[PDB]
Amino acid sequence: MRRVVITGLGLVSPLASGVEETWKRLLAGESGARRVTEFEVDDLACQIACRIPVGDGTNGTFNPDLHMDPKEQRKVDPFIVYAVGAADQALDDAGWHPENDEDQVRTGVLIGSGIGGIEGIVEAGYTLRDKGPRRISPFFIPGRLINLASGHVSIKHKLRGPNHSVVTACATGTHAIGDAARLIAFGDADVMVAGGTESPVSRISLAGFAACKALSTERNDDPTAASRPYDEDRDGFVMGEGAGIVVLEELEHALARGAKIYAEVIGYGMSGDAFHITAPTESGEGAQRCMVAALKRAGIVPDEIDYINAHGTSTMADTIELGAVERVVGEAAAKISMSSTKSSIGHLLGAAGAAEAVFSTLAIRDNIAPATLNLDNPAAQTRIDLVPHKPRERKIDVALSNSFGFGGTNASLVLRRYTA
Amino acid sequence: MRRVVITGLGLVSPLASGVEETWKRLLAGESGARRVTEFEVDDLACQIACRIPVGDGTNGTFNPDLHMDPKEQRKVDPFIVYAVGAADQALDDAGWHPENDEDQVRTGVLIGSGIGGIEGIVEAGYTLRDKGPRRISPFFIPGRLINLASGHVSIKHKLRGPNHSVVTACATGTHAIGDAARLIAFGDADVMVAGGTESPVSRISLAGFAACKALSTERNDDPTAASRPYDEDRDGFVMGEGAGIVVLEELEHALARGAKIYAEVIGYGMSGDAFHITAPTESGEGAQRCMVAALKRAGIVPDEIDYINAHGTSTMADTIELGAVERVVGEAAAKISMSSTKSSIGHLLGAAGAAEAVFSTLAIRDNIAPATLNLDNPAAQTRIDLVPHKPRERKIDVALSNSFGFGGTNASLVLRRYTA
Repeated sequence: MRRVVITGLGLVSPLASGVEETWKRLLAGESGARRVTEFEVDDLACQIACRIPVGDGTNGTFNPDLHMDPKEQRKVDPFIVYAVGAADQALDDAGWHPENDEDQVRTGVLIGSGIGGIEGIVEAGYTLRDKGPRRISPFFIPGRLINLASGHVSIKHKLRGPNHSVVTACATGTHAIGDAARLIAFGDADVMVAGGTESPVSRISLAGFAACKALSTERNDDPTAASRPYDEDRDGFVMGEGAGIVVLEELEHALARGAKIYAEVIGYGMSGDAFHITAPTESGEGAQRCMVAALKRAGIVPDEIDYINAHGTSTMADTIELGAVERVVGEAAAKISMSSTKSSIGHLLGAAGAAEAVFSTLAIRDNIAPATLNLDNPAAQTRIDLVPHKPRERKIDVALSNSFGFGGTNASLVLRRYTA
Repeated sequence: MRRVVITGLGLVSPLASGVEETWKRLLAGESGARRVTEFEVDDLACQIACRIPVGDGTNGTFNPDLHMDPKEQRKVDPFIVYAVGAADQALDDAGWHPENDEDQVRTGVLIGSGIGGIEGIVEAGYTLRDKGPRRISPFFIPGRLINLASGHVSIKHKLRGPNHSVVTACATGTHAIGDAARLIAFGDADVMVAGGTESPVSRISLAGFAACKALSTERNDDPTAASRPYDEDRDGFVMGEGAGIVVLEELEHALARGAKIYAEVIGYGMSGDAFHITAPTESGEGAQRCMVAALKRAGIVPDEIDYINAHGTSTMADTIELGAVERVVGEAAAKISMSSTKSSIGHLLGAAGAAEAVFSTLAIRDNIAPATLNLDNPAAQTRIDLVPHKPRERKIDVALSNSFGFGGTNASLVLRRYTA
């Protein structure tokens, strides 16, 4: 089994396009939450979302034209464009652009999404009913398939290794990264472009998530205060959009070319709640077993954990997760920092785990735990440092990142500073 | 690394609900293809599909009421129902129904789908526009998420191990089984319920695949002749629906409890074409590398392959895969039988690999290669035995199953008779 390190980062987020710019804004306490203006929301229970700032590419804005010609953008749903953007950044960061046969066939891609092209499916549904089948675009199917994010990235960068994709709701980005690391550890690839992408800010998606009572509805006129993980007055998640990507690389491969190393992927755990289609198990036992499995894989004990990037969606379940984490870490609780960056950028669904893996990696690099914004009145008493309001500078060598999705699908990743 | 065996099978197919009943009809030369009658098709380029025979559960019919209450069936898209039915069958066959804590936490589920709930998403889109957002069902989101097939199966059978899902178009079923076998090998689970499910026979799906010129269009008045892999007169694939499930089990676990053992999962390979969103590479080089990787993992040479269950969708690509197989197997070509069972049940998209893994397993059990129906005039001359028209009894100890999907995503599985 080979060791796997992170050698590139990419991020298209509700704060910025770009890793350093998102991170700077995150740490400064900026929020991506705002009123949705791009489509009708006056009749929706939830009128807010965390949206990518679109522009010419300067000042941290996202210019999709820098990654895909506008004619090509019109053929796909936004989740594909976000993945290409973040993948471009990550490969640039890694200094990895496979040109010879060996480098191409040993580099793959594994990018997941939770819901994929729901928006474009609804639009094509209208074309079908209104205008008829001969008006359906030849690009309808490929531009809406979840695995075509991997597809577009592979084609653009000549990545001929394993081409794969996962779909596990809120856990997607975390499974994608764990699975890509295993592909490298087991010898199927030497480099993987891995992560998650989502474009869930659409009328049908906001309506659908409101219907199952998942979304914040009481702060439509104060959107930056809406996402408030662990707070007494939390009322549901705030949807976000974008993509997180990491370049993963076998350790010897990285050292032999002198690639800068951000951190090492050392653990990965998975479990199932087997409880309910949308509700978390009341006891948190599934989350607990997931974390335990990841730590066992990593060969570490709770005394070695510094930072936890929570699932922490700003729902009633935040406290169940907190309870499960407390049981896992025991007496180490008082020296661990745990925060939810969903307080800042909302819930990116299938991309959440990938964005949060990037943030967990930067927390190690910079020895700083991101804040939980809006934590005015914690719902529970805990010894864990929930990093309320402002980031905390502290030693961080080991980060744990949790994702617990619809259907009872749980995944955790353990990252550690690379020393030797 | 632990060894992994197949200890249960389940199948809901266009020939029958049931493994043995599907297999019997398959070997008898029956076709699932018929003119679509459940919705409007007369304005579509393709008017045919391979559909599950629905009924009371007798005579090989599918009775969803045996697997899910009618009130629950109407809360999900059909792909979830088909997965529950095939998983029910596979667990009954394996005699595995976890009741104690250990058995529950050590059994997981990994069921994939290529397109999931496209049909119900279109319907909710109509509800949204016509009736308004307050009339969107609370079940709209969970009933349409691809990972909720794993979710429902986990909930029904108390499966608390890894709960996971993959989405790789035509490759989905093969990746799902390969990845579930790795979860066992690596120690994340001792038992996995694994496979693929698809419900792509709808107006939106038929219109979408016709728009990208993927479907057969010239044989709407002779549906059973339309799917004709490798034949000179092929003109695109025939859509099918259903689910295939295998119970995978660590070898010593299977042996200790007296489990039946159908075969062993010995190899798994992946690659990416990096060529085009839907078109196959002219060279077949990605398909070649995928098979070579699978055989390397399995530790076998091509002379040891007996049967190949082809991707073989009845498209222009058929001859490219055939060329890639010839280059992989060299002088063994004259010994090997390769057939496409898509000739009989059409293309189950994300369930195709799972159904075809079940067929590859039974080809080993019964020492018989399924036919390629409709192979009147092969499009190329090859030493490979394409098993035209009628199945062929022969020694089958090793089966290779290929899946080469949209986006250039490739996966292969190698199965071998279990000796010791």
